[PDB]
Amino acid sequence: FRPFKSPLPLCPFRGFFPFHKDNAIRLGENKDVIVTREPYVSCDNDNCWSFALAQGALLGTKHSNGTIKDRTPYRSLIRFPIGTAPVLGNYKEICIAWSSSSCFDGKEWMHVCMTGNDNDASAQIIYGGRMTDSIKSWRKDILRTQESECQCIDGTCVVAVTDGPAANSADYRVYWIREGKIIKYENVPKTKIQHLEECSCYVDIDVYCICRDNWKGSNRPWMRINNETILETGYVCSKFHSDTPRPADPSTMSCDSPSNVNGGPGVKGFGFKAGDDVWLGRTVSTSGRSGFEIIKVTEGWINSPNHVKSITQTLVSNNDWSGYSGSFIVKAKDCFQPCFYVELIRGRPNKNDDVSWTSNSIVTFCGLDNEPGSGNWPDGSNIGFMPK
Amino acid sequence: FRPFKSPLPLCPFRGFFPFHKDNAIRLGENKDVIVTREPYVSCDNDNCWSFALAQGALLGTKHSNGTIKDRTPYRSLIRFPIGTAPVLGNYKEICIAWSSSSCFDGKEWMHVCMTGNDNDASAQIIYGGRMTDSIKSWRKDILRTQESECQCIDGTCVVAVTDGPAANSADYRVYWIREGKIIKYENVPKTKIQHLEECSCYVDIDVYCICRDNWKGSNRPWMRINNETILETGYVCSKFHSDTPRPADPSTMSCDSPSNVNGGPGVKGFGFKAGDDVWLGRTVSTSGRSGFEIIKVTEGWINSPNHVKSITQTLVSNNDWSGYSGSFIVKAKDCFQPCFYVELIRGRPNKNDDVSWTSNSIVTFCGLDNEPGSGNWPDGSNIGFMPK
Amino acid sequence: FRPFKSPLPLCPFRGFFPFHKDNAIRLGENKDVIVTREPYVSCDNDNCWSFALAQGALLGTKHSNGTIKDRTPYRSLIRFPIGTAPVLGNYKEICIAWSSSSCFDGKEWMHVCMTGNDNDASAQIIYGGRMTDSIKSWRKDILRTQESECQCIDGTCVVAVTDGPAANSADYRVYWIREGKIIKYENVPKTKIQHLEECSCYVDIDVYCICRDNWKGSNRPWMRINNETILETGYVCSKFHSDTPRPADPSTMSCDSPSNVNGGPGVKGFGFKAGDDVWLGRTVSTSGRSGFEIIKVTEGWINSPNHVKSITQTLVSNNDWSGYSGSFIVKAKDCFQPCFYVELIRGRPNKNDDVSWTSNSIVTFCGLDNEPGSGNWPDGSNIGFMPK
Amino acid sequence: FRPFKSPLPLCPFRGFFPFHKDNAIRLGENKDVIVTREPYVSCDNDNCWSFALAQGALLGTKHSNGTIKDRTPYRSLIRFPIGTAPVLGNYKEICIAWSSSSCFDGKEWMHVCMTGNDNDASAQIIYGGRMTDSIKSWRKDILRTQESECQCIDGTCVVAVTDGPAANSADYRVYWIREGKIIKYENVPKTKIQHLEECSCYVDIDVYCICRDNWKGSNRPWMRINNETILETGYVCSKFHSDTPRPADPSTMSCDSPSNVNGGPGVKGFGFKAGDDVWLGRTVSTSGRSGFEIIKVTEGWINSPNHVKSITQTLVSNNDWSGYSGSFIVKAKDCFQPCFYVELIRGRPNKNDDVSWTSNSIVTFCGLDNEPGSGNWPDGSNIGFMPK
Ligand SMILES: *[C@@H]1O[C@H](CO[C@@H]2O[C@@H](C)[C@@H](O)[C@@H](O)[C@@H]2O)[C@@H](O[C@@H]2O[C@H](CO)[C@@H](O)[C@H](O)[C@H]2NC(C)=O)[C@H](O)[C@H]1NC(C)=O
Ligand SMILES: *[C@@H]1O[C@H](CO[C@@H]2O[C@@H](C)[C@@H](O)[C@@H](O)[C@@H]2O)[C@@H](O[C@@H]2O[C@H](CO)[C@@H](O)[C@H](O)[C@H]2NC(C)=O)[C@H](O)[C@H]1NC(C)=O
Ligand SMILES: *[C@@H]1O[C@H](CO[C@@H]2O[C@@H](C)[C@@H](O)[C@@H](O)[C@@H]2O)[C@@H](O[C@@H]2O[C@H](CO)[C@@H](O)[C@H](O)[C@H]2NC(C)=O)[C@H](O)[C@H]1NC(C)=O
Ligand SMILES: *[C@@H]1O[C@H](CO[C@@H]2O[C@@H](C)[C@@H](O)[C@@H](O)[C@@H]2O)[C@@H](O[C@@H]2O[C@H](CO)[C@@H](O)[C@H](O)[C@H]2NC(C)=O)[C@H](O)[C@H]1NC(C)=O
Ligand SMILES: *[C@@H]1O[C@H](CO[C@@H]2O[C@@H](C)[C@@H](O)[C@@H](O)[C@@H]2O)[C@@H](O)[C@H](O)[C@H]1NC(C)=O
Ligand SMILES: *[C@@H]1O[C@H](CO[C@@H]2O[C@@H](C)[C@@H](O)[C@@H](O)[C@@H]2O)[C@@H](O)[C@H](O)[C@H]1NC(C)=O
Ligand SMILES: *[C@@H]1O[C@H](CO[C@@H]2O[C@@H](C)[C@@H](O)[C@@H](O)[C@@H]2O)[C@@H](O)[C@H](O)[C@H]1NC(C)=O
Ligand SMILES: *[C@@H]1O[C@H](CO[C@@H]2O[C@@H](C)[C@@H](O)[C@@H](O)[C@@H]2O)[C@@H](O)[C@H](O)[C@H]1NC(C)=O
Ligand SMILES: CCC(CC)O[C@@H]1C=C(C(=O)O)C[C@H](N)[C@H]1NC(C)=O
Ligand SMILES: CCC(CC)O[C@@H]1C=C(C(=O)O)C[C@H](N)[C@H]1NC(C)=O
Ligand SMILES: CCC(CC)O[C@@H]1C=C(C(=O)O)C[C@H](N)[C@H]1NC(C)=O
Ligand SMILES: CCC(CC)O[C@@H]1C=C(C(=O)O)C[C@H](N)[C@H]1NC(C)=O
Ligand SMILES: [Ca+2]
Ligand SMILES: [Ca+2]
Ligand SMILES: [Ca+2]
Ligand SMILES: [Ca+2]
Ligand SMILES: [Ca+2]
Repeated sequence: FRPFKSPLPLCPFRGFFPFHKDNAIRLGENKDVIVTREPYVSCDNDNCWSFALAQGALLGTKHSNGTIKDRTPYRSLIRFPIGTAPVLGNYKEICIAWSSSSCFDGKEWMHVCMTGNDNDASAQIIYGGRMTDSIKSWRKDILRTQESECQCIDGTCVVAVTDGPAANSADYRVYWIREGKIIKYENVPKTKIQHLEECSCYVDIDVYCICRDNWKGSNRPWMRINNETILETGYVCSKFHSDTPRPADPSTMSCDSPSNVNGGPGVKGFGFKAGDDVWLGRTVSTSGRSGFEIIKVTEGWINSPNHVKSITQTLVSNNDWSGYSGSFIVKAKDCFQPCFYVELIRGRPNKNDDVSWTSNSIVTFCGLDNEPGSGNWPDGSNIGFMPK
Repeated sequence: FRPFKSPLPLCPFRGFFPFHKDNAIRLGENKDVIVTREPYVSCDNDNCWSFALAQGALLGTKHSNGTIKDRTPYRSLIRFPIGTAPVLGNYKEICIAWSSSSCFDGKEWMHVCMTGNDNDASAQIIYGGRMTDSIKSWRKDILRTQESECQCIDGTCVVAVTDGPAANSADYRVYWIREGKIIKYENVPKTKIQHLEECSCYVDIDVYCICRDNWKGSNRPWMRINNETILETGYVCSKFHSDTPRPADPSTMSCDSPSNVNGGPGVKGFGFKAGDDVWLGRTVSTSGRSGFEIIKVTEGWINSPNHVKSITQTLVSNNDWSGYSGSFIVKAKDCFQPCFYVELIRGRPNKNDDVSWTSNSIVTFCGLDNEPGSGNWPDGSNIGFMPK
Repeated sequence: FRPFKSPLPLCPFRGFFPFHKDNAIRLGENKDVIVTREPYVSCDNDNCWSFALAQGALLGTKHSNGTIKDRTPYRSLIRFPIGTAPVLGNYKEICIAWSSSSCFDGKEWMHVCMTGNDNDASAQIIYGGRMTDSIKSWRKDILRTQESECQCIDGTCVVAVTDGPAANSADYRVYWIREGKIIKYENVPKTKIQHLEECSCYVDIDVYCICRDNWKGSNRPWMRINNETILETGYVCSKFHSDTPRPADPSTMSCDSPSNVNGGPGVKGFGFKAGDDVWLGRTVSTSGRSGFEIIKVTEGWINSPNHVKSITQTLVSNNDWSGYSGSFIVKAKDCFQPCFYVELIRGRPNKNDDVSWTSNSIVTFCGLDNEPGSGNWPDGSNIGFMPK
Repeated sequence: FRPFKSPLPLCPFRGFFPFHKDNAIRLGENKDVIVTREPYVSCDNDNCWSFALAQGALLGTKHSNGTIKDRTPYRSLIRFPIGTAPVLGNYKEICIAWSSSSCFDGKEWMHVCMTGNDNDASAQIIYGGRMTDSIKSWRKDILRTQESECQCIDGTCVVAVTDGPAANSADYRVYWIREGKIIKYENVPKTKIQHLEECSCYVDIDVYCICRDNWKGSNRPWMRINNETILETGYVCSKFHSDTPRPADPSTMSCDSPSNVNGGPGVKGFGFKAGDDVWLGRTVSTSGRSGFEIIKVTEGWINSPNHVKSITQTLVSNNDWSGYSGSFIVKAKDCFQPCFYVELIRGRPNKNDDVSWTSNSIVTFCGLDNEPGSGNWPDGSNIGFMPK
């Protein structure tokens, strides 16, 4: 017997430390590794797992040619041991999906899997291995979701979903699901948030989601949610923005609306509120998906004239390719430990990655209340060594 | 401790949704995947599994040349994680078999495995990993069985078996087996059914089997069975037939006998009775094994002048190869959820599939009481990319 | 909690039926499969397992060249799912060994593993994964053991061991081991048995071992053992001999001594006493390791003028290569089901197998109290297809 | 429920016997095996596991070229079934690390993982899969640890750590960690020990560590530790030294300080105190990492004029490459069984190993209170067969 996960506070922390790293591309040189993208991490009571959207092809084979394409019927949400490369011998196929979210509620796994035509997609709700519910596209425009772990409190899981234009006004909803059955949804208030994609969420008593505005905001939109309703929304106040592309530091302090500067497109990212402060992951480049750093902004969560980057951890050099990133939590007695993964994208359309495929490796970090050292943990592949 | 599966009613549903998909051929381009055919799905308390008849060779190797052949000593019923490709690293060999059925009774797995000479085959009964009984060919003419999951109620499993000509009058029996020991069998009444092959079965209080008449019927023969006897038989009334080959819609309403039109040969298929209505899977083509759709026929289960195709879900385009299909169930609290798999056959004898081997990938769908969207989930392989 | 296996009687049976088959050579065409020989089967409470002596090389690689050699430091007893091919992704290395025996006592696995110099080998006793005892070579001449499963009764396991010349008078012992600790041994009485190798054992109240006389006997030596001592010995009375090489049927009825005809060398084989009758496995050829059949000899266990082959099941054609064979049991409520495996040797020194390596596949059969059909289940490899 | 491991005495023993052997290089000829080094073994309640520092590349691929390099971001502590080769299908990635230690405390696994820049590395403490603590480099000079299993008593684990010059005075600490949280550390007294690296530890009531002095000592430094403090230190008295390089036998009896002869560099090794005697592993060569033997020195643990090598077991010939070695224990009722692994290094910089990569296979031995035989268990690879 296992109780449902509880609304625990976020553990104290002051730095992030290297956790698991898969070196999936390096290890895929001999065509053993499954082509993937949009990876993430989520944990149950016994293990943390790597998840990702597979492309139904092995890296370096002819079927991997052209996998830059986002949505096909041959993509499945797959799961593999955290820090290992995904191979036919160790993976599990979760569901058919070109967009997904996963979260464990203390007892069973829930998955949200979008697939089908762009104008008529549906989301399948999987609970304990069984398809228990669905969501039918209501704007008929690429129904899609987080690409990282959802969150569950006292048996009720919460997940953010979008249907509509990627570079214009769209529809954003939160769904509450309990044991695989949709209980309700809410349209996200547009009083502050103007665009919302690929939410990275975690628990700190309530569920906090820090997302991607793909339209007008170089700052990141955010939500605070409990097991019943949306409690609060806004954009991260930090005048040091964390989307890509974005303005140079310092930019505008925009707590209540998109910045309206370098607004589109964007990249999936994450953050952690810490008191009135905020930690923000981001690419080192302001324009491209290269490098990765995480900054702590003093008073960056609130409307203040005192914003300052008190810390900057450089985890992937700007000489190396990054990509998506997202939050996940690990239970730690009476608090949740904040962690994150970084997607290291190799292949198209990256400059000088002369291969026909598109894939990624994974690197992860966790927060501790200790002082960290420093280093660099990039993909590490010599693309010249790879089957094209 | 686990109780035996109960005679639960079929859950309500109004559409079918994409579940698991393995992309096994695409993934087999580098010779990692086991050659298979006659795949299916069956679930225990913890997982759903893919099953299939392997050919004792890896796809794309010289030993895969000529695997169009149906029965050899080198075929085994194998089991692999649902939605993954079958590789040496993840498969389990269940038994030697060129024809099989599998079903979980709540406590243990049962398997029925036919192998040996065509004129002197035997069926091995496996229960909890142990060979517990057997059936000796009594017509000495390719003793064979469902090629999809059997059903068990209150500890007694039911399975349909055929011995005799494939295109003429044969013998059809149902066997009741409890904990691996044959309790009894019955010869299927020929008052209505004239030919019976490859039954696709499920539970809706009683066991319903919808099968393949390979002789005179373009309509599908059916049985209703409990844990003791055959209760009812007939052919699906629907004037919209569901075998391949078959007449164009609409055809004859034949509740009580084979249609006698486009009667031979046929393809393994399935259906679900829903009140007086019936859902029927079928290839899109009336002549070939291409495409896949499932139709709901209003009042299609009964003798009525009101038959109408109220729904048509097109799940595989007619531009893509299909193959066998079959039912399986997943327990859902106090009802059984109806699902199905579709075999996507690639290689010989398919036109323009220029390879020497014969194999398949798998795609699955489950029923929900929600409105579905639409899409297309074919095999997806560029046969030109494959080792021949 | 699990009780120790009990001294159950052998189940009734009247024929043998196809069980698991791995097709390991066929499946090894692309160099995925581990080179092996001396395979066998043994079962615990949850699964039956394939065991074998690996050669520390993959089939078809340069390191597989010359694996005809019997004893090297690079051989390990490995274990893999029954009926699957042994690959790096699914095998477990049990111990370093060029000779082995394995048996489950109801609670834990025991293994006996011989390795080291021919003139100073030692046997390691493994119990529950821990090395718990050892046997030091006392004749300093290739200390060796069964190459098939041992047997355990009420917590005490029994295993036959040989140290000495392979074609002359040697030393033969039985060791009793309880929870991995050697309790005692006995020198096998030479009042009847003159040479003993590679015992195939099973339980029928007491432990019965039917072995290989590599010196003067074309008939097979046998022992009957309980958890304390050797109770009885002799040679199988059947005037229809079951070693290879051997005389044509019928030969001498030699219950009490080796036949002294076609006495050397020999092959590992098995048998099952059934009342006063005996079932005997053997190659179809009287001279070579080709084909495989099992015969039932009426009154073949006793001194009688009425010996007759009442049954002959031909399971591998004489056109196909066989090899070793051995008994194993599967618990069946209140009796033990008799089963056996057959080693299908491919490569050197087999005539027309033009490869540099030596390996094998596996096929198995179990006994039931039903009438069997017929068929042929050989290795199935086209050696011309294989990497040399 | 499982209690924490207890402070059990070391079991009696008088020899060492072949246990598991992986033949990883031989088996890696077809590019399936992960490049590794610094391997070791550690056991939980159910299994013994192989651990190693992977290089994030497959053996024989272009990414394996130049893996002689000690520290990169692409190295992870990985775990695989004991005696199997590490492949993508069977490995688990434990943590990012170019230096590590692992030990099971009776309930959960603990890992210590060093990674990052040489001048700013950190050690991550993993407990039950969760990162629970860290150590920040305090000398900023390659923070590093044992490369073999740590030890845990009554819930408190002990691990030796070094930060500083490799060939000069450095800092050496022991950390006590309970359930993943650092309780305390102590600076190792330099009253006797002058240099300490790569400690090989085991339990004999208290924790004994026998280590590597890389500076002035051809004799090995040692510590005795309980769950609270360092109790004792020194160098192994044995005038028969056990580091590499070292003087010819006999050398100086140096119980209290480094020998000051052939002092640098060194190799990771191990030993077992047995009463006043000591068993010592070592390479057969006094200068190179070739061959492996273990000697028992009478009164070699104490200050005595009676030192004599009473036993010498030659386990790897001097014609074969060895490498690191280390102790591990296996619980045996009411005592701990002493065992050890030997790293068999192949590739650079070994003379005549003409490949660009650097990797290793593994062989292991355990102690029993019986007389052993003899043999030779080297890597066994023909380097000429390998992909370069
Ligand atoms: C990756 O694929 C492209 C495109 O492949 C072509 O179209 C595909 C859909 C498929 O049908 C293939 O068979 C086709 O070749 C390759 O680009 C082609 O390369 C050929 C040969 O050099 C050239 O003649 C064509 O003009 C190219 N076609 C296009 C549309 O650009 C490319 O070579 C592949 N890359 C790798 C590394 O294999
Ligand atoms: C698939 O196999 C066929 C047939 O293989 C032949 O017969 C088999 C039983 C086996 O013994 C093989 O060694 C034989 O080659 C192949 O067709 C043959 O191809 C050869 C060479 O082109 C030709 O000379 C023969 O006439 C063909 N034989 C027949 C009976 O058609 C075919 O090439 C194989 N396909 C692939 C993709 O390898
Ligand atoms: C299988 O191996 C034999 C022998 O290999 C030789 O000796 C081995 C120990 C090893 O050191 C190899 O490098 C040696 O080649 C091979 O037989 C040799 O073949 C070569 C080349 O044709 C020939 O010149 C030698 O005379 C042969 N040596 C002997 C002793 O017969 C054989 O080719 C290998 N078989 C395969 C399929 O690779
Ligand atoms: C192992 O690698 C070396 C070095 O590789 C070179 O530098 C690497 C960092 C990488 O960038 C490679 O692309 C480079 O080739 C190889 O040595 C080189 O070999 C080439 C071709 O013979 C020669 O022209 C260069 O001078 C060499 N470079 C150096 C620095 O020595 C070597 O061939 C590789 N070994 C194997 C077995 O592949
Ligand atoms: C929602 O969860 C509640 C949990 O208890 C408390 O109330 C909620 C609103 C949060 O503030 C949480 O942190 C508190 O601990 C339950 O009381 C309530 O029954 C749940 N409601 C539903 C719809 O399940
Ligand atoms: C068969 O199973 C019965 C189950 O109970 C009920 O009766 C059967 C005939 C069905 O109608 C089922 O739906 C009902 O729930 C048992 O009563 C009976 O003992 C069983 N008989 C055998 C041969 O096992
Ligand atoms: C040996 O096992 C005995 C088992 O009980 C019976 O006696 C033996 C000799 C056999 O005939 C068996 O079939 C019987 O069931 C135990 O009585 C005895 O204690 C055991 N002795 C040892 C040495 O463990
Ligand atoms: C340390 O462990 C102790 C174990 O009991 C005994 O005392 C120690 C010092 C050793 O001598 C051991 O062999 C003995 O069995 C506990 O008493 C003590 O509470 C523990 N202290 C800490 C810090 O956990
Ligand atoms: C369609 C909108 C959406 C969010 C901006 O596009 C995405 C951005 C992507 C990106 O910027 O890398 C790739 C994604 N896999 C994707 N999601 C889907 C379903 O295609
Ligand atoms: C022998 C009759 C039988 C049913 C019509 O033939 C089948 C039809 C087949 C088909 O139409 O694809 C292939 C099958 N694997 C098969 N079953 C066996 C045992 O060979
Ligand atoms: C050394 C005597 C022994 C029994 C006759 O030889 C064997 C017969 C063999 C055989 O006839 O195939 C091969 C064996 N693997 C073997 N056992 C060992 C340890 O080498
Ligand atoms: C930096 C000091 C240290 C101990 C002498 O060097 C080592 C010796 C090595 C050796 O002699 O083989 C290789 C090691 N993997 C290593 N440890 C690290 C972290 O690089
Ligand atoms: Ca943006
Ligand atoms: Ca038909
Ligand atoms: Ca003989
Ligand atoms: Ca491969
Ligand atoms: Ca030294």
